[PDB]
Amino acid sequence: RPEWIWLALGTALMGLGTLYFLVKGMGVSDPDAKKFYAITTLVPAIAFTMYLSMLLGYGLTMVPFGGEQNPIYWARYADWLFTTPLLLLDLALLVDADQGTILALVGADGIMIGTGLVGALTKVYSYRFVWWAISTAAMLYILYVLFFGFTSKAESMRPEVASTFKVLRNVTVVLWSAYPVVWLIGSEGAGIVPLNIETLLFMVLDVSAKVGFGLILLR
Amino acid sequence: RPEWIWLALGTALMGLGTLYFLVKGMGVSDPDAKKFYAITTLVPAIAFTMYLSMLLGYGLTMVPFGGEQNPIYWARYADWLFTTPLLLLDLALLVDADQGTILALVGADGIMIGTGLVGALTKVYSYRFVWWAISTAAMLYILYVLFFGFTSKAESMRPEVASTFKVLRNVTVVLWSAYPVVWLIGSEGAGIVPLNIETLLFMVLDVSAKVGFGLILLR
Amino acid sequence: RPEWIWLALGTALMGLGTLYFLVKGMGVSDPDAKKFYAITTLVPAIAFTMYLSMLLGYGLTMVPFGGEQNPIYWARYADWLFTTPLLLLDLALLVDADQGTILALVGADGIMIGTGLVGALTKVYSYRFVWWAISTAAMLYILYVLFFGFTSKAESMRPEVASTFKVLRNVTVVLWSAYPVVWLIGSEGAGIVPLNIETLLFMVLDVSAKVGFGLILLR
Ligand SMILES: *C/C=C(C)/C=C/C=C(C)/C=C/C1=C(C)CCCC1(C)C
Ligand SMILES: *C/C=C(C)/C=C/C=C(C)/C=C/C1=C(C)CCCC1(C)C
Ligand SMILES: *C/C=C(C)/C=C/C=C(C)/C=C/C1=C(C)CCCC1(C)C
Repeated sequence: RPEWIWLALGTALMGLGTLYFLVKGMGVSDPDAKKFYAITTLVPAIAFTMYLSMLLGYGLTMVPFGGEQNPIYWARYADWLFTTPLLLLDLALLVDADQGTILALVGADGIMIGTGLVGALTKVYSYRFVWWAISTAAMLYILYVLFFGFTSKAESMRPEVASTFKVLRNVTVVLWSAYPVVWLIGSEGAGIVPLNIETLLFMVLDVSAKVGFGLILLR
Repeated sequence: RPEWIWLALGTALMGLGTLYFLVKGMGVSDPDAKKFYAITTLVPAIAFTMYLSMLLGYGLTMVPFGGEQNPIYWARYADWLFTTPLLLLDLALLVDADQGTILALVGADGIMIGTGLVGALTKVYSYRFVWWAISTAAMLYILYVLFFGFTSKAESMRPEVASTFKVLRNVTVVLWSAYPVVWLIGSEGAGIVPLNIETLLFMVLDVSAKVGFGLILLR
Repeated sequence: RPEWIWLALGTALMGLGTLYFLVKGMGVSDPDAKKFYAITTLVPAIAFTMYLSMLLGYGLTMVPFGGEQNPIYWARYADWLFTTPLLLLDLALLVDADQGTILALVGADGIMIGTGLVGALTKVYSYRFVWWAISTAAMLYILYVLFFGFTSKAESMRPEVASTFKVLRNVTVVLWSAYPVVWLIGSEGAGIVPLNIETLLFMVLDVSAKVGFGLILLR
């Protein structure tokens, strides 16, 4: 009930970029710029639908025993699994990396949100902190590859595509370090900050994580 | 009950192309012709399994309140999400387009059938006309890109791959304009033409949409 | 109950390769070797999570009528659909095949485990031997393409990438011929060898199928 404003405002903050970024897109100047744009207009568009999902009844599938109390949203992972892989596909093409590190990067995140989604889904004889750990170890892996493999290739004769990528790394690193700590303290972990606050918190991270990320890759 | 003949005949009309098109395929003459064939044999093959799904009990997940009355098929979107993206992958390679417009084209349809599937699934505090609209806006987008972006590239020194693509555009445009209007009048919208007729209608569009489409890309 | 040891040991036998193979990976010597490694570390990693899924309560969705007796695991197909396509992506890049035969190969397996998963899921007016057949016909197809299309390209001026691929074909062919016969005799077919034995059987095939497969592609 008290998450509605964060739900609808979340859709409103995404129902802006999909509108703004769609106008600049489709402008055939460079074939490479086309793929870069495409994605950073599809990303806030998939989450927009998803937030409108949480707004209009959707998102439910329980955590440790549902029906009795604990309310949860599955619609969230339904988009993080369909947002994180493409957002890295925009930062892997910038770094002009080989299909090798890109592949692991999809299978890495796939498992990261797969394992998290499962973690949230009921608690069938398993501890939900088990999966939270597997998904965290899955995330650190990316941070390793991000500030190690990408950096050892970040330059490309162009100071921009190398320093305007550093600002991306700052955005992303602080951004993603966030999600995990937001889990085991209320939403789907402990039970300190219930559902209400968790819903705003998660959305702040999201609007900044996509439109803000895209609001970098436009400059 | 009265959809069985349209179900089984639908499987019969697909259980023909998968058989015909499989014989001509695997003929290594051109590496490019190989990828073109592959898909237009996998498409009527995925729907064939799906139709046999609707025939043999599958397809259920409710619309506005199930269990009481309104019978629906989820197996349908389970294939449209797995047919439309590849069928455009055959018309995007013909146009020899960049990975840019191809990508948006997958994420565009993904959301088109994702949003439609959801629209059909129950009606949890949300209007099923909301998603029908989001999926329609998702479809017009493709029609824009199809008869704008593809045309402004349709030629390629080969009159065939440019005019035998125009006949594809006619097939596709009239074809897809169909689905949407078929929704809000009975099947999962209003309630004029119930389930019976809707089942034939949908299949006519399908046999023509795939085998007929493939029966173009063979000539 | 009696499958626990096979479940946990299965996770233990995969919770070894993901550890071993991760140490050798990320070693940038060749851009081509990078993609080859990536996958054969992600494969036993996805199944590892899945086995830990079967271990910790997950895997349930019934076969012919559930809730009354027949216990099943859906977590299995949840990984075979996410293991078989990538494992062939490692043997299709070795053979340096065109995007044509690779594509059919993904859509072929997709339907193979899709059709099998469905086969296992309840038995809604349909015979579970119907899908078992569709999934078998889907598998023979690959064996045709594997020991026909790949062989008629296996050489590449390098005796290794052509003979150390033959040993892969032996591993794979005997390996995959296995799964199908393991189905209609107990697990989800007849009812001779119940759940207990089926759980070991399936795991023997798995540890050998991935780590052992990977333990080839490392040499
Ligand atoms: C737009 C949304 C994006 C980019 C979401 C990204 C999400 C993450 C970095 C999530 C990470 C998680 C964990 C490390 C463990 C617990 C589960 C998650 C999903 C919160
Ligand atoms: C073989 C099946 C194919 C190519 C199916 C294509 C489907 C569409 C063009 C569907 C469009 C829809 C809408 C615009 C809104 C309502 C939901 C759909 C799925 C009927
Ligand atoms: C690591 C797991 C792998 C590589 C699994 C491969 C699985 C198969 C070859 C499965 C085949 C099946 C059939 C032919 C019919 C019945 C259903 C299956 C899934 C057992």
